[PDB]
Amino acid sequence: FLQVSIQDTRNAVRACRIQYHHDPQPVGREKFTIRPHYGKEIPCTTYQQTTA
Amino acid sequence: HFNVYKATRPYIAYCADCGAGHSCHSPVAIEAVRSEATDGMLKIQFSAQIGIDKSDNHDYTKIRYADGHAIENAVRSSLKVATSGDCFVHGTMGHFILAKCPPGEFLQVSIQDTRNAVRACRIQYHHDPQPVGREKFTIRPHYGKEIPCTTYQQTTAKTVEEIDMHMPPDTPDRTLLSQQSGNVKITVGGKKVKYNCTCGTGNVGTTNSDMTINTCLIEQCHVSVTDHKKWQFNSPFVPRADEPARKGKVHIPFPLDNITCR
Amino acid sequence: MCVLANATFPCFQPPCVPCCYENNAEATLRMLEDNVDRPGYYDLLQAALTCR
Amino acid sequence: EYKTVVPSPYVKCCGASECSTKEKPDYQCKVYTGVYPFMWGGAYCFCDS
Amino acid sequence: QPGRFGDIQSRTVESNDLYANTALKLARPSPGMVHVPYTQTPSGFKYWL
Ligand SMILES: *[C@@H]1O[C@H](CO)[C@@H](O[C@@H]2O[C@H](CO)[C@@H](O[C@@H]3O[C@H](CO)[C@@H](O)[C@H](O)[C@@H]3O)[C@H](O)[C@H]2NC(C)=O)[C@H](O)[C@H]1NC(C)=O
Ligand SMILES: *[C@@H]1O[C@H](CO)[C@@H](O[C@@H]2O[C@H](CO)[C@@H](O[C@@H]3O[C@H](CO)[C@@H](O)[C@H](O)[C@@H]3O)[C@H](O)[C@H]2NC(C)=O)[C@H](O)[C@H]1NC(C)=O
Repeated sequence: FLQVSIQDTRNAVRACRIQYHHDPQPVGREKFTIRPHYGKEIPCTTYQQTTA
Repeated sequence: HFNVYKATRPYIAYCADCGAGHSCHSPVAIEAVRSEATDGMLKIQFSAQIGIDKSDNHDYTKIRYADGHAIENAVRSSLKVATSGDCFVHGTMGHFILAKCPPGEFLQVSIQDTRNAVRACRIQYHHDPQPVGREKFTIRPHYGKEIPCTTYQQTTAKTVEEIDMHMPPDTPDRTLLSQQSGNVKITVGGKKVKYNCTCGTGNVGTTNSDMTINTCLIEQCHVSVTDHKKWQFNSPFVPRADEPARKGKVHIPFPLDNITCR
Repeated sequence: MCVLANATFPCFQPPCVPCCYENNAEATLRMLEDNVDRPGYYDLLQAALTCR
Repeated sequence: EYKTVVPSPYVKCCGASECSTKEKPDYQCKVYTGVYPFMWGGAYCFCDS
Repeated sequence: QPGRFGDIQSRTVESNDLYANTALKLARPSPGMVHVPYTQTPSGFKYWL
């Protein structure tokens, strides 16, 4: 699942919780967790911060 | 007393990802993690030694951490070590930490900067402790047996252990070159810098004062701080200065010793 | 049983007593680095960085 | 259980170094060419290649 | 043999001589980096456990 919340004007929490099955798998042939300091450079895709 | 940590400094190493998936040189880089204790207590190793303030005095509140060839200090609070869950810090001295963590597939260590900015570093580590005995219980009961085990102790007496320290290399820095008009200035402040500018005749050597070359731009001049007054560490992420090495020794805290479990 | 160039003094009583580090940090460090292989290194370390 | 020891690298600026053999268990040593390392403040070894 | 029981052997607990065969192999560092890459077959004792 996941939930989003932030304090109100009265400093009260306002949250909404939605069911969502999240299970990412990195690009390649290995199911690693954290990028190493020695490896290859396999192309991927991601969202960018630009607002153009 | 003895205070071995007055000849040792924190250093800036390379961290694979700094908590956001990006890589940058952080002062809290994680070196090897030791987990040869039966009860399941880890021994992480910082690159910023904690428990000694900037002025080389013992302190339970300040921690020394390097920041651009200049040492600052940060409050011992906000030192959070975590995994898939959240860990409990047991001991602390110098570079080393003691912790007991829930099972997970990584761990990060992080503590606030001077400007209250988090500095983090996470390493991939498959943690899955198993209690001694024939039952995979989670927490100790109020009635059971007494089975011997081993754990890390809090004492920092003689331990018969080694860490190799070596003299830090010359750190390159380009923020000291000030090109005004056909001339350069080299900043000072206690750092005796080395330079090598191939503009005309010989312009190599060290200095302790501002200089001008007056000949060429900064595209050839270089600065390398040659701080040579304290051992740092023998780490694979930091280069070496002499071909046959120099090396040194300093004991590690928290030796392994026998206790009993329930 | 430590050695300093041509000194050959006992490690328990270094010739820099007292405050070997404060008087000269670099000299103390280079003296210590030359006795890593000696069995009496730790006594020299205990004596070099101890002064009140 | 064993414990691998990795001493700090010796990056030689504007020159070259030769491999030296030693009597250590499972010792390994090699020399690479064309390195241009980087540090936080900048990149040393003024020579490019 | 590497990776199995007895990859490293010592004649006695205090004996100085050591025999190690764990397929330690060095690799070329990535451009613009200082890390000394290496690869090594995991411990045979921890596997035998
Ligand atoms: C300061 O920086 C300059 C930048 O050039 C360094 O000059 C370089 O010095 C090396 C070593 O003497 C030269 O390598 C030599 O190359 C010749 C081939 O020309 C070769 O036959 C020699 O055996 C040697 O390998 C290098 O060429 C030279 N750079 C240039 C552009 O010629 C200088 O060494 C630096 N000084 C200090 C104190 O760091
Ligand atoms: C937890 O306790 C066990 C048992 O007391 C420790 O194992 C024992 O450790 C001692 C260390 O003095 C060993 O003694 C040695 O014996 C050899 C035999 O020749 C002698 O030459 C040495 O000088 C030394 O005295 C002993 O063999 C060993 N095993 C036993 C008693 O079965 C263990 O070390 C303890 N865990 C720690 C301290 O972390």
